[PDB]
Amino acid sequence: VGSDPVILATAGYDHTVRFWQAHSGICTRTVQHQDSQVNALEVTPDRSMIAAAGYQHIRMYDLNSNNPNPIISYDGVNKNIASVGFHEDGRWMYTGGEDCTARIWDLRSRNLQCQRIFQVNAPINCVCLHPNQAELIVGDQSGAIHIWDLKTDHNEQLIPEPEVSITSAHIDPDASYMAAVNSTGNCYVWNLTGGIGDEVTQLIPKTKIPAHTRYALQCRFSPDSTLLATCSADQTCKIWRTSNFSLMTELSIKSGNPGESSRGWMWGCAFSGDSQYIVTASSDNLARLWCVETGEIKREYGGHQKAVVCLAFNDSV
Amino acid sequence: ERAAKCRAYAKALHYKELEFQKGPTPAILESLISINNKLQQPEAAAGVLEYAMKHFGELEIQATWYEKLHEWEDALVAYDKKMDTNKDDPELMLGRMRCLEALGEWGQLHQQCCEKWTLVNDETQAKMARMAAAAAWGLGQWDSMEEYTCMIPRDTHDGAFYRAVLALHQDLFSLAQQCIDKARDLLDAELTAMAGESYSRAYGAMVSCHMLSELEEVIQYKLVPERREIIRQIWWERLQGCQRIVEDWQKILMVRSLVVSPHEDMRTWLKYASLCGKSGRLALAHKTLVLLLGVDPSRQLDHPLPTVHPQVTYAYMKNMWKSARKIDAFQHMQHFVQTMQQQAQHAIATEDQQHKQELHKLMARCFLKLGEWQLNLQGINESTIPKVLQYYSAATEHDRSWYKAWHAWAVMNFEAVLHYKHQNQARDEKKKVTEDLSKTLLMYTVPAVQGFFRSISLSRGNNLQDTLRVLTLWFDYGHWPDVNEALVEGVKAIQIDTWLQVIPQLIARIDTPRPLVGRLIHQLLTDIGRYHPQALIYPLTVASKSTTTARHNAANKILKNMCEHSNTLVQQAMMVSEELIRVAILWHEMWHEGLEEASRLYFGERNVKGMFEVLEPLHAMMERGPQTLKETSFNQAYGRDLMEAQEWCRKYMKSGNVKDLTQAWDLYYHVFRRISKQLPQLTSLELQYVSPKLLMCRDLELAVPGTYDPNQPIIRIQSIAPSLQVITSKQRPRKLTLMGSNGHEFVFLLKGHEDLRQDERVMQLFGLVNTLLANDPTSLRKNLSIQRYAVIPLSTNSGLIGWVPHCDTLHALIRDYREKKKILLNIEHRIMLRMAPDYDHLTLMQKVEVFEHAVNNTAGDDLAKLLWLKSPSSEVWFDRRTNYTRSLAVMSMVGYILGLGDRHPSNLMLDRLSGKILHIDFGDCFEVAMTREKFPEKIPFRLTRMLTNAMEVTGLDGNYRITCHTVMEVLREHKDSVMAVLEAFVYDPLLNWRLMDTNTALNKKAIQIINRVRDKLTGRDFSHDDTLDVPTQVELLIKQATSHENLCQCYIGWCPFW
Repeated sequence: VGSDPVILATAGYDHTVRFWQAHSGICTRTVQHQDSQVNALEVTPDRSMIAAAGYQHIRMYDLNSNNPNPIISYDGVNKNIASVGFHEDGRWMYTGGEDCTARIWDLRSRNLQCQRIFQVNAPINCVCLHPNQAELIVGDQSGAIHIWDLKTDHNEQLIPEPEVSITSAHIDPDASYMAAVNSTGNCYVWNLTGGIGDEVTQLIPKTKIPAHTRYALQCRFSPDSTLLATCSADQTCKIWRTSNFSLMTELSIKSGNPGESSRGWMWGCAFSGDSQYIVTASSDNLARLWCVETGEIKREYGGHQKAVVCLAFNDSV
Repeated sequence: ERAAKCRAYAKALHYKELEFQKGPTPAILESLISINNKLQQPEAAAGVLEYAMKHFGELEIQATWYEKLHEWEDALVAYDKKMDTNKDDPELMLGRMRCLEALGEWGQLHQQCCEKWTLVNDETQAKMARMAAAAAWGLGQWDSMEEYTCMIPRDTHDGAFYRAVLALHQDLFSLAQQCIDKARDLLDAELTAMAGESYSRAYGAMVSCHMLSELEEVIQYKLVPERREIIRQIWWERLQGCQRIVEDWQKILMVRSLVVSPHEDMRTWLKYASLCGKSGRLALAHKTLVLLLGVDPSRQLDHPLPTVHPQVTYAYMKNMWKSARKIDAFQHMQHFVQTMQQQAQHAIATEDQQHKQELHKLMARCFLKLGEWQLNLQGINESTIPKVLQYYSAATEHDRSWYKAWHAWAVMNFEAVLHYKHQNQARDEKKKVTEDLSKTLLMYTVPAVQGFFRSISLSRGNNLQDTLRVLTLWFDYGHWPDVNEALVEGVKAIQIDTWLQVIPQLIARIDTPRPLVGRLIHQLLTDIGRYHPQALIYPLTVASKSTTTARHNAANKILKNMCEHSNTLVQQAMMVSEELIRVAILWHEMWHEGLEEASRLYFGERNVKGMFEVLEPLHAMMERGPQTLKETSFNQAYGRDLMEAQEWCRKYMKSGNVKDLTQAWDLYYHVFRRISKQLPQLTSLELQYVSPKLLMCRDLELAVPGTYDPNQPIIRIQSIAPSLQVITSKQRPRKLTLMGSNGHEFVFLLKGHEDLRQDERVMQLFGLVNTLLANDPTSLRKNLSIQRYAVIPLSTNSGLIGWVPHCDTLHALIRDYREKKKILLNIEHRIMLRMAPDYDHLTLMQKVEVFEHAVNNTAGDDLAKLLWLKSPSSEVWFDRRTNYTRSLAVMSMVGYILGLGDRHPSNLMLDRLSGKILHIDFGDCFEVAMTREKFPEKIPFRLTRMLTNAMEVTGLDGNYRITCHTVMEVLREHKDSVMAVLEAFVYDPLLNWRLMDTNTALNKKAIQIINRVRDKLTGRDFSHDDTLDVPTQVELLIKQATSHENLCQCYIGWCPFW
C-alpha cells in the first residue's frame, strides 16, 4: 500500500482514511481515524508515511507497513490543525493552526512539542514551503500572507485584499509563481524574484483572477507549472493556464436543476505527475479522477459514508 | 366601509409577498410598493425601492433612483453629469427640473426653463408650465406666472390652483373663491384615478387641501380686519404642532406670504429656518435668515455681523457653526455677547424691563453655545476649563431657572474633577502631589454638587442622570467636610420624590464604611421611610437578612425607625417576604443542591472542610424544627437519616477515619436518590401544606409587589391564590398569583437560586430608554418601546418576576408549529449531525458548509407562517407584524449597547395579541457572552433567519433598518443619560461579580466595559480610528448579526438556524 507506484488517499468526516488504487477505483485499505474529522492529508516526500491533520492532533500512519494504526501522534496544541507541509530531506514537518501558530516539528526526534513557533494574529488556514526549502508562506484569516524566512527568522508580510481570510496558497515547482486564494473567491498571482542564493525572494504582483463567487477552498499548481487549479464552494474545480490566466477546463458537480441544495463542495485537488489528470475531494463522499484536457470523469472513488475534505496523491521514483 | 377597505389590501399583500417569495420580478416589485402605499405604510415601501435599486438597475438613470428616494440634491448633480455628457434630452431636462422644484430652487428653475424654449415640444411644454409657474411664484414674478398659468389647462387641478393665487395678488376674491372650490373637485375626482401618484400626491393632496384651506384663510385675512390675530394664531399653532417636511412648508409659507411679509412675522420664519437647519438644508436656512437680516449673504465676510435684530443674528451664527465655518462662528459669538451686555447695561432706561428679560435669556443661550463650542474646538484642558466654566456660570446668571444652563455648569465641574483624577492616574503609571490635588478636586467638587442639585429641581420627573451624578460625587468624595456640607444642604432643598428613582443604588451603599457618607444615607432613607414607606420595605427587608453583618444592622435601624409610624406594614412586609423565600426553594430542593455540591467537593475535589461548610447551614436550618406541613412530611421521611448522617460526620471530626465518613455518605445518598425520584413529581404546590401563613393573609396594607408608585392609589395584597403551578425547569419556578385590592389578579414567577439584582438595574435602564423614546418625536410617532416587567429581588438566591400576559417563547411557538406540521422539532440539528458527526470541532470553513446544508434543507418560514395562521383577519396580521419588526429592532440596538448576550429561543418571546417582542433573562451583559471560553458568541443580537422571514419581504431594508437608525440616533444623542445608568451598575459594589467569570483590579476591568459602551455610543466600536455615523454602524451590525460564519459558531442550543 506504499509498494504500489500510485498513492491515493482520501479522508473526511466518517472517521476513516481510505487508500485507493487509482487505475481501478477499488479501495486498497481503510485506516481508523476516530474522534475527529481530517482537515489535511500529505504524504511524506520519501513516501514512508501519510500525515492526517485534525483537531488538536496530527496523526501519522505508515505506508510501507500495511495494516497498523498510527506510528506518530502530535498532541498538546489547541483548536484545529489546518495545513501540513514537509521538507524534502524528510526531517521537517510544518503546520498551520487555528491557534495562530506556524509550527516546525522535528520528525526524527522524540519531543511531543515542536522545534520552532511563528505566532501571528489570526488563525492560519494554510502553510506551504517555497521549493528552495528556506521559506514558509503562511496565510491567515485576517487576510495577511506571511513569508517566514526559516534562516533569518525575519518575517515579512503582505495583504492583497484586506480583512478577507486567505484560504490556500501554493507555489509552482519551478518557483516562478505564487498563488493565493481567499474567501471572496479571488485568486492572486505573484511573480517570484530569484535572489535565492543571498536571501531576497521578492513578490511582484501579476494578476487577480475572479476565480469564483463562493469561497475558494484550495489552489494548486500543476507540476508542469502549465496550470493552476482552483477549488471552490461553488461545486467546482477550475483549471487556469499560466500563459494567459485564462480558464482551460472546468470540473463541476452541480445538479443541472436549480432546485437541488448544493450537493457538495469541492474541497481539494491534486494533479498527476505528468499533469494529465487531476484528483478531486468532495462533500458528496467521493474522490474523483478527471482528465485535465477534456474535463471527462475518468474515475469515481466511492467508499466513505460521510464527506471527503482531503486528498493526498503521489508519483515518485 | 373604510374599515373593510384596508383588509382587502392587507390580504392581497400577503399573497403578493408570497409571490415575491416564489420569484422576485420587476412585475411583483412594482405591484408591491403600490399596495404598500395605499396601505399608508410609507417606510416599508421605501425598503421595496431599496431592493429595486440593489437588484434591478433597470429603471436606472442613477438620477431617477436618487429622485425616487427623494434625495434631490444628489439627483441634481447626477442629472448635471448625465446631461453635459449627452445632448439636450427633453426627458433628462424635466428630470433635472423636478429636482430644482422639490429643492425650492426657483432662481434656477425659472432660468433653465427660459434658457430652453424651442426644445419644448407640446408634451415637454405642458409639464414645463406647471413648474415655471411656481418658480415665478417663488420669485414674486406675477407677470411670468400669468404667462405660464395661461399655458396650464383649466382642467388640471394645478391650473385651477394657480388661477386662485394670481387673483389673490390682484385682489379678486369671488374669482379666487370659485377657483379653490373647483381646484378641490378637480383633485377629489383626480385621486379616484389613483394611478398617477398613489401616496406622494395623497399625502401631497393634504399639502394641497391645507394650501387650499390656508388660501381660504388668506381670503379671510385680506377681507376681515379682526381675524388678524386669530388666523395668525391658527397659523402659528399648526406650525409647532403641524409636522410637514421642508419642501411642503416652502409652499405653505408662500400662501401666507401673499398677506404677511417676513419682517412682521419673524418668529414663524425663524422657526421655519430652524427646521431647514435641523433637517440639513443649510443653504436654504441661510437664504431665509439673509432675507430676515435685510443684509448679508456671507459677502462682506470680514465685517462684524449686524446686531440690528439680535434674535436673527443668533440663528445665523449657529447656522454658520452647523455649516463648515466654525472658527468664524465662535469668533462672531464672542463678539456678539460683548455687544449684547453693553446694549443691556448702558441702553437700559428702566421702562424696558421686558426687553431686558428676553435679551438676558438670549445671552444665556449664547453663553451656553460659547462654552459648548470652545470644547468642540479645544477640548478639556488646563486653559479651557476655567474659560468654559466662566461661560457656563455666566449663562447661570442670565437665566437662573434654566435646566440646561445649570446642567452644563454641573457637568463641566464634574468633568473638571475627572480631568484631574484621570491626569493623576496617568501620573502614577510613570506629598505636594496629593495636597494640591486635594485642593484641586475640592475646588471643582463642591460646585458640581451644587449645580446638579439646582438642575435636579429644574427637571422633576426627568432627572435620573443628574440624580445619579449627585450620588457619584456623594459616594466618591462626600466624606470631605466641604463636599458633605453641600450634600446636606442639597438633600434638604430637593424634593423627596427624587430619590425613589434611585432607591436600589442607595441601599447598595447602606453599609458604607466612610462615616459621614453613611450618616446621610441613613438619614435620607429614614425620611424616604416617613413619606412613601412602600417604596422601601421590600428592598429593606432583603437587606435586613444579609450574611454581611453591617448591611443587615443598618437596614434594621431604618426598619426600627419605620415602625414608629408604619409598624404593621413593616411587619407584613417582613412576614410575606419570609414565606416567599420558604416557598421559592422547599426544604428538599435545598438539600438536593447542597448534596450535588458536597459530593463535588469531597469525591470530585478532596475537600472535607469545604463540604462541612455546605452541609452545616442545612442541618442547623432543621435544628429550628419544621414550621409547615410540607416541612414535617419531609422531616418524617428523611429527618431521621440526616440527623444520624451528621452524627457520623462529627465522629470523623474527632477520629479522622474515612470509615466514619463513608457511613455518613451511605446515609446521604439514600435521601439524595429518594429526592431525585420525587422531583418531577412537583408540578404543583399547595399553600395549605407549603406556607399556611400566606394562605391566611387577607386584606393586608402591604402593596402588591412592585406595583407601588406615588401617582396612583395603592394596590394592596388582598389575598394569595392557594395553588402554585410549578413550571418544570432545572430551576423550577413557581407561578405565584395574588389578588389585588383593586379587583385584578397579579401573577409572578417565584424563583430560587437566580440573582435578580442584575435584571433589576437592567429594568431600570429600559425605563430610561423608554423615556427617551417617548420623548423623541419620531420614536413616539412609531410607538417604539421596550416591554418591561416587575423585578423584585427577595434575597441573593430568590425573587419575583412580573408575569407578562399573552406571551409564548419563540421556542414554544416553533415547537407547536413543527408538531402540528409533523416536522421533527430538532431537524436542523439532526441534519447537521448526520452530515458531520464532529460538528463542534470543525474549521470555520467546514462548519459553514454544514450550517448551510441544514438551512437549505429546511423551511425558514415557520415563524412567518404560524403568525399568519394565528391571526383572526389580515389587517390584524399586518399590524402585529409592523409591531413585531419595530419592537425587535428596538431591542437589537439597546441590547447591543447593553451587550446583552444569550438570546436563545427561550429567552425572547412574542406577545400574541400585539405582536410585540419581549426579552427575559439579563444574566449575560456587556461583552460577557462573547468573552467566554467554551462556545463564545459572535453575534451582537439575534437576527436569525426565521425572525427575518417573519418581517415583510424587503424587511431589513424596510422598517427594521429605519427603526434601527432611529433608536440608535436617540441613544447617541442621550449617551450621557445611558452612561450614568450603566456606570451605576458597573461600579456597583455588590454586582461586580459578573466579569470575574471570564476565568471560566476589577477597577481596571470595569473601566474597559464602560469604554466599550462609550465606543458603541459614538461609533468607535469597529475601528478605533474611524468614527462611524449611525446608518453605517447599523449596517455593520446587521452584516455581523447575519454572517453565517458567525451563526455557525453559536452553541447549538441557541438555534442559529431559527
